[PDB]
Amino acid sequence: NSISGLTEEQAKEFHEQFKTTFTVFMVLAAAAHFLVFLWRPFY
Amino acid sequence: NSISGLTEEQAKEFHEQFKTTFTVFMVLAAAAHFLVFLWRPFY
Amino acid sequence: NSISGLTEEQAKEFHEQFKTTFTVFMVLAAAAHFLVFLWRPFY
Amino acid sequence: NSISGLTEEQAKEFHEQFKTTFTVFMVLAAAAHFLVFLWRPFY
Amino acid sequence: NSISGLTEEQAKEFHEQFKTTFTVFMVLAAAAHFLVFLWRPFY
Amino acid sequence: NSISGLTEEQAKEFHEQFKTTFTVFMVLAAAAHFLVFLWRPFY
Amino acid sequence: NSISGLTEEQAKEFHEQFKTTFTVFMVLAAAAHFLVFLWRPFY
Amino acid sequence: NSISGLTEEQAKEFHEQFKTTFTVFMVLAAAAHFLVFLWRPFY
Amino acid sequence: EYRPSKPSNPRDDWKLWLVVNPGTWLMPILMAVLVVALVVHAFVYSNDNYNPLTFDA
Amino acid sequence: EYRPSKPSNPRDDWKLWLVVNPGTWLMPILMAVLVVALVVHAFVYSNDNYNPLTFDA
Amino acid sequence: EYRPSKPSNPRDDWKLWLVVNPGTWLMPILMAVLVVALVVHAFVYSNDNYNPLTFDA
Amino acid sequence: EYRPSKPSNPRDDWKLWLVVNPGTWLMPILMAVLVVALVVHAFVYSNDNYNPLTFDA
Amino acid sequence: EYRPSKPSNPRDDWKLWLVVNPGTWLMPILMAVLVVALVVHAFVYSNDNYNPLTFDA
Amino acid sequence: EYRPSKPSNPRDDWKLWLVVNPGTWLMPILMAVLVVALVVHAFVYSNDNYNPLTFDA
Amino acid sequence: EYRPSKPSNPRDDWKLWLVVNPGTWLMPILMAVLVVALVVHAFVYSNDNYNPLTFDA
Amino acid sequence: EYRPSKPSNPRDDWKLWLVVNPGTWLMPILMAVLVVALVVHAFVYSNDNYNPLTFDA
Ligand code: BCL
Ligand code: BCL
Ligand code: BCL
Ligand code: BCL
Ligand code: BCL
Ligand code: BCL
Ligand code: BCL
Ligand code: BCL
Ligand code: BCL
Ligand SMILES: CC(C)=CCC/C(C)=C/CC/C(C)=C/CC/C(C)=C/C=C/C=C(\C)CC/C=C(\C)CC/C=C(\C)CCC=C(C)C
Repeated sequence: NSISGLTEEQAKEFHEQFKTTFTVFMVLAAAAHFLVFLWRPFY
Repeated sequence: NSISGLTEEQAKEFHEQFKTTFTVFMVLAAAAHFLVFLWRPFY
Repeated sequence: NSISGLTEEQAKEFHEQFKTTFTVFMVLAAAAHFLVFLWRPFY
Repeated sequence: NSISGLTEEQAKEFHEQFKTTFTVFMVLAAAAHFLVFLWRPFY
Repeated sequence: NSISGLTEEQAKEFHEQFKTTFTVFMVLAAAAHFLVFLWRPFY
Repeated sequence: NSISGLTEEQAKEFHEQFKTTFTVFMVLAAAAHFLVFLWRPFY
Repeated sequence: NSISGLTEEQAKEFHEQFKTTFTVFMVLAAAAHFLVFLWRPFY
Repeated sequence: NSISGLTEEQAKEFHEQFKTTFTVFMVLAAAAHFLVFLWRPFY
Repeated sequence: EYRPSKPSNPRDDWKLWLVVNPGTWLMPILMAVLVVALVVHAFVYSNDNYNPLTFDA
Repeated sequence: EYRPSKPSNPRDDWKLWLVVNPGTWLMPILMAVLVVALVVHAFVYSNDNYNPLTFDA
Repeated sequence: EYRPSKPSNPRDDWKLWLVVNPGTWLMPILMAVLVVALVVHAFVYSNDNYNPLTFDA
Repeated sequence: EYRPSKPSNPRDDWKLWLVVNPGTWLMPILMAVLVVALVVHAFVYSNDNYNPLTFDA
Repeated sequence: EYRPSKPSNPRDDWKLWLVVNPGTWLMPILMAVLVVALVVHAFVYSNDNYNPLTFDA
Repeated sequence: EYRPSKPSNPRDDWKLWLVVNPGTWLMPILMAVLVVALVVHAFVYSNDNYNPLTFDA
Repeated sequence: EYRPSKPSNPRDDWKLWLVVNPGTWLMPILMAVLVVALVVHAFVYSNDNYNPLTFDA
Repeated sequence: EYRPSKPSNPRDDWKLWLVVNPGTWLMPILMAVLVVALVVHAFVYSNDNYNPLTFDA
């Protein structure tokens, strides 16, 4: 009887994929920031 | 028979996490504001 | 059989809180307007 | 069996309150307008 | 079994009020255009 | 069992009115264009 | 049992009309583009 | 019991078409970037 | 098969409400008219010779 | 067949709520009025002679 | 398996209402057309030579 | 026929929630108030004399 | 487990309507295309050399 | 008849979720906060002195 | 208690459609991609050196 | 009465999905992140120095 309607297993499985995808997005964003600083430094 | 449909326990638990996350967001924002004043003071 | 579906007690309770919150927001706004007039007078 | 689902009495009471609030809004707006014309005349 | 759900009487009654209100709105708009041409002619 | 829920006769009657209204709108638009070209030619 | 709820026949018939319509729109856009190139060449 | 309501087969087969179309879109975008660099180089 | 008759307007204009539920769309209609008036005012007001703001400080 | 009577306004203005559910549309109405007020302020405030922002340097 | 017949337009144009419920989309349609007309007016009006605002002051 | 009684405000202000469901509209109310504050800040901040951005390179 | 077959386009293009209900999305599609046209016109119109507004008062 | 008691905040703040369903409004709340931060950034970033973009070609 | 296994991508990418119904969201996805192309074009088109509008009157 | 325990993050982060249906909000989440990236690009791209568009004449 969760608010979203998801079971515990569904919420955990979705969160596991979401975290994995978020981590890759963050790593790529950090690499992009490093590359853009190399190309045109800021601050 | 709440308007939202949440039980008292659900509302309380959600509020507790909402508060905790809000508090961390606020401390981070205060740190951000302190750092930006150090970098470029305002007023 | 209210339009919104709220009982009288619910409407009154919600209004009490809404008024309380609104009042604090208003006092805060009045204080902010006083402070900004002190910092930078207008008119 | 009204289109909006309201009864006659509900519609009448809502309209009565809407008229009253609209009239006060009107009177305040006319007062703001004179007042802004005193401060900075237009036309 | 109309698409909107309205009976013929409902549609006709609504249209009658709609037309009346639209006519007054248009008369007022024509008035306003005349007044604005007197104040500041265009073309 | 149409996707929109309309019967054939409803779709046909609606189309007939839509085509009529569209045709008037188009004539009026063409008039309006000829007229703006007379007032200020383009191209 | 389809996700959209459409039968195979409905989806095929809709797609056939959509393709025909898209094709005429594309032909008209291609004519508009050669035409605008004749009027004002680009690149 | 799936959150979206899709069956495993429907999801797989939507994904297979989505990947196919995404790949063609990406190849076309890469061709477009190559052509635009030839026309006007960047960086 | 079915051939619909030629509608007579404005005598048949009330039929629009048989298609368009006013309970749902009357307020969106009013708001759209309001948006038009606001856009038209924006374009005319923007022209200094057609707004009442005449005060010079 | 049916011939609606001519409505008398503002006496029949309350009938609008029979058509438009206030529970759904009253807030949208208020928001639209606010959006008008904001747009009007934006056009008047943009004129430097009609805003209170007078602090020098 | 099923092979749909080639549609004839504008003869089969009324079939669009069998797909698209006019009760739900006629008003969006008309609002879209209005948006187009506002946008067109906005680009043409912005040319001072194509608007009626001629008061000089 | 039915004649509604003249409402007394602010005593009857709570009746607004009988019409407007707070579960649906409280959040959009707050978002509206936030939009107003953003718009007011935009107009005041745009004036350089009324924002704290005082650093100069 | 289940391995979907590689689709053949455009022969399987009609399957999109099995996923996407045209009754819901056909008008949004058309409006999106219209918005694209309006944005493209706005960028090309804005070039004085590519619009028909040639009157000089 | 009913006379609601004076609420005590922040002790009763949790009651907001009894009115506002978090499943529906949590994400809109988060988006609104994000919109605010974007607007604030927009007004501060626009000032070059409070801008990290320091490279000059 | 439950401890979900580490997903393997892109092998498990098809599970997204188990979460997000394509029938509701495929068109929103496409429209977002279109918006992105429109904004990107806006920013590159705004540079006169990167648009094909080369006619001089 | 009921006193909720202090949550432990990020161990309890998965509980967000028990509140927020990802079927409904995952795509709005991703669109919001896309909007943020667009806004950030718009502010950084607007600076010629941080812009890859280096073709001149
Ligand atoms: C996001 C939601 C779902 C999911 C749903 C889908 C769906 C649906 C699809 C994919 C697709 C893909 N998925 Mg998956 N995906 C998920 C999570 C993941 C994870 C992860 C660990 O989180 C991984 C590794 C992947 C992996 C992948 C890739 C194999 C693939 C996309 C390739 C691509 O676009 O590259 C990126 C390539 C580019 C961005 C190029 C852009 C072009 C260049 C940059 C233009 C610029 C040119 C200019 C000169 C550059 C300047 C030079 C300097 C560099 C600046 N997915 C989650 C579970 N995924 C697709 C697939 O299989 O496709 C066949 C697909 O359709
Ligand atoms: C918010 C709603 C939910 C929830 C749902 C989720 C979900 C869903 C996810 C997380 C994720 C995370 N959660 Mg959780 N989470 C909640 C509340 C919390 C609380 C808390 C006490 O409230 C905590 C401590 C955490 C903790 C965390 C982290 C472990 C993690 C995110 C790391 C990250 O992004 O760092 C932030 C790192 C950055 C912002 C880097 C930004 C890039 C840099 C700054 C680029 C600039 C470069 C430039 C040079 C900088 C200039 C230099 C100067 C500094 C200016 N969550 C609530 C309960 N949480 C994610 C996770 O587990 O990932 C593995 C994830 O997917
Ligand atoms: C609004 C809807 C609900 C409700 C739901 C919630 C929820 C949900 C939460 C709260 C939270 C809080 N609630 Mg409650 N709350 C309500 C109504 C109330 C009322 C009331 C009488 O109406 C009160 C007193 C409170 C009280 C409080 C606080 C204890 C707390 C927020 C602290 C905070 O952010 O401060 C404001 C502090 C700041 C804004 C700091 C600003 C930092 C500075 C200003 C940045 C600028 C820097 C620069 C140098 C400044 C320039 C210098 C000059 C000053 C210009 N609530 C109603 C009933 N409330 C939160 C909480 O408990 O957190 C633990 C929380 O998560
Ligand atoms: C609108 C929908 C509902 C309703 C629902 C609510 C709800 C919900 C609430 C109220 C609240 C109030 N209601 Mg009620 N209310 C309605 C209709 C009415 C009617 C009426 C006859 O129509 C009346 C008389 C009232 C009366 C009131 C007030 C007692 C109160 C708001 C005070 C306030 O904000 O003042 C306005 C005061 C200001 C705006 C101060 C402005 C400060 C200055 C102007 C800032 C600028 C400073 C600068 C120096 C100024 C320049 C100088 C020159 C002046 C230019 N309501 C209808 C029925 N009402 C609230 C309440 O009870 O709070 C306790 C509340 O929460
Ligand atoms: C529209 C949808 C419904 C309906 C629902 C409602 C509701 C709901 C309400 C009304 C209200 C009213 N209705 Mg009714 N009403 C309808 C159709 C009608 C029709 C009609 C024949 O169509 C009529 C005659 C009326 C009549 C009226 C009025 C008695 C009243 C509004 C007064 C007002 O605002 O004046 C307009 C006055 C102004 C606009 C003042 C303008 C401010 C000035 C101009 C500021 C500028 C200052 C500056 C110096 C000016 C420059 C000088 C030069 C002139 C340029 N209604 C339909 C059926 N009606 C309201 C009411 O009864 O209130 C008591 C109300 O709340
Ligand atoms: C559209 C959806 C429905 C429908 C629903 C409704 C509804 C609902 C209403 C009408 C109304 C009307 N309907 Mg019907 N109607 C439909 C289709 C039709 C068709 C048709 C063959 O398609 C016809 C002939 C009509 C006919 C009419 C009119 C009798 C009437 C509107 C008059 C009007 O506004 O004129 C246009 C007049 C103007 C635009 C004035 C212009 C103002 C001037 C130009 C301002 C500028 C001034 C400046 C000096 C000008 C510059 C000078 C130079 C000229 C440039 N309808 C369809 C079936 N119809 C209304 C009605 O009956 O009212 C009594 C009404 O309320
Ligand atoms: C800006 C530089 C040029 C110019 C160059 C071009 C070019 C190049 C093109 C256009 C196109 C269009 N131009 Mg331009 N155009 C200019 C100035 C204008 C002005 C003006 C104010 O001056 C206007 C109003 C227009 C208007 C328009 C539309 C007629 C059309 C885009 C339609 C659309 O939105 O499709 C998108 C919207 C939709 C698809 C939604 C549905 C619309 C309808 C229902 C589509 C019907 C399709 C169906 C098959 C039609 C069958 C009936 C036919 C009679 C066969 N142009 C100047 C002179 N214009 C395009 C075109 O002709 O496309 C065909 C095009 O490619
Ligand atoms: C996208 C969602 C669905 C789907 C649904 C539909 C629907 C619905 C339709 C199609 C249509 C088509 N689909 Mg399919 N389709 C999908 C996936 C695919 C895949 C794939 C492997 O993924 C393929 C190969 C195709 C293939 C095709 C084509 C046969 C056809 C579109 C022709 C077209 O517009 O060309 C592109 C043509 C152009 C871009 C014209 C360009 C005009 C020029 C560029 C204007 C500028 C001129 C200027 C001078 C140029 C400057 C010079 C330099 C070049 C810059 N589809 C998925 C499964 N598809 C349509 C169809 O069948 O029509 C008959 C149709 O109606
Ligand atoms: C721009 C040129 C002038 C100026 C000239 C005018 C004029 C002239 C008017 C205003 C009006 C108002 N202006 Mg101004 N004003 C200026 C500068 C400002 C500044 C600023 C940043 O400096 C601000 C924040 C404001 C703000 C305001 C609002 C208080 C008000 C519009 C209300 C509204 O949105 O109604 C629309 C929104 C709604 C209807 C939504 C509902 C909001 C609440 C519920 C309304 C309650 C109604 C009910 C009757 C209240 C009963 C309780 C009362 C206590 C009695 N002004 C300068 C100095 N201003 C208007 C006004 O006073 O209206 C009354 C008006 O006519
Ligand atoms: C420079 C520039 C930017 C120019 C833009 C040019 C353009 C594009 C202009 C567009 C012009 C247009 C295109 C304008 C549209 C105007 C319009 C179209 C107005 C409509 C007005 C309608 C009304 C004002 C009617 C309201 C009727 C009501 C409210 C009826 C309520 C009914 C009842 C109460 C009946 C109760 C019934 C029961 C059964 C109980």
